[PDB]
Amino acid sequence: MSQVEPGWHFWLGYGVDTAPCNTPKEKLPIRAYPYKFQPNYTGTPGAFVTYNTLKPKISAWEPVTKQRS
Amino acid sequence: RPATWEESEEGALSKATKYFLLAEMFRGLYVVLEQFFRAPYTIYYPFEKGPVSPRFR
Repeated sequence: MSQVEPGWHFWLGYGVDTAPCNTPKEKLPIRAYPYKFQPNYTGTPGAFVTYNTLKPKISAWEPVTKQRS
Repeated sequence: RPATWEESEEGALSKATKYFLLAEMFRGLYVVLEQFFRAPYTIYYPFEKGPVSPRFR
């Protein structure tokens, strides 16, 4: 069921009477980016790998040395 | 007050027939059988989805 594109996932489910085939142009979302449909990739190498979008809060000192002149 | 076996508007043989022939039990059997000839409610899920609303979370 993850292979069912959104819009149809709602039409299939009795949410909207009109399919995204027959929807008006104005009800469609405006996208400035290319649409990429990707189903669920669990159990595969394409499973989502979570991570921290941040870096460590405390930055350490990069040691640099000085001579006793 | 409770009703005794006297003060009964039902003869002994009639209620004994209902006792030995299992009247209500055959009636329940028939009410179950009537459902055998009615439309099953089952939706085939991966191919037909259930009802979803705009409010769904």
